[PDB]
Amino acid sequence: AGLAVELKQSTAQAHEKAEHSTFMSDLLKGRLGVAEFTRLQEQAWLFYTALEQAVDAVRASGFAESLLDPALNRAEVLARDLDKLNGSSEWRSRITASPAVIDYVNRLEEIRDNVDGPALVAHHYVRYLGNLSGGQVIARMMQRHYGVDPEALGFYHFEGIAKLKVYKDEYREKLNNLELSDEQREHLLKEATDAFVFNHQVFADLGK
Ligand code: HEM
Repeated sequence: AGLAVELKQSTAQAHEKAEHSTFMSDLLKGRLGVAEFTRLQEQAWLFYTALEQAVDAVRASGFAESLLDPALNRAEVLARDLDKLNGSSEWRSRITASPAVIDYVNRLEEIRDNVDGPALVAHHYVRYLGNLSGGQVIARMMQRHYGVDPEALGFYHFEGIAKLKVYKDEYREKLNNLELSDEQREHLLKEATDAFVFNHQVFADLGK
């Protein structure tokens, strides 16, 4: 039972922990506010920027090309959302990576500079399949609990992909068809675990 399934199984426990961080739990249940959502999206712009440099490098190397669809790119969409949420472009010169984000960005830059395809695919799975798959729930809760304008929720929209359910199915088939060795597969799986570890610390730092 192939890679897509093994990824899901392998990270299922971490995914469930992710739903329950104090920050995310509090956010989704209405206990926070648009300001806290904006702080999250600012950190996310930082790590999606880094992620997408690593994706560009890996795609250019010819690994997992069809998986690494540039239509998934989130950083510029995020910046447009952040221009709406903050009311201006002034965030870019005020924002600072949290310590958790420094660690995560450093890993992403390591993957980039090593052109580590298997490692990159792990982080691509955790970031993009998560959004493609469940981001709509988060966006609905930001609208319903805090009145965020959907124009500021572009991050969750995948402009340019129509049929998201089919896209998800195809994304999994690409994972299943990747040519990996036993060593590349274990590295990818470990990395997907580490990805959830990084995300957990980002949320913890947001919650402080
Ligand atoms: C820590 C931030 C999160 C990350 C990195 C993340 C990651 C992911 C990933 C990788 C998937 C794909 C699982 C798979 O099918 O292989 C996924 C799916 C999903 N996530 Fe999240 N998730 C996060 C938080 C959340 C939250 C807070 C919710 C709200 C309940 C949520 C709801 C869902 C839903 C409904 C799916 C679709 C079913 C699935 O693909 O398994 N996620 N998420």
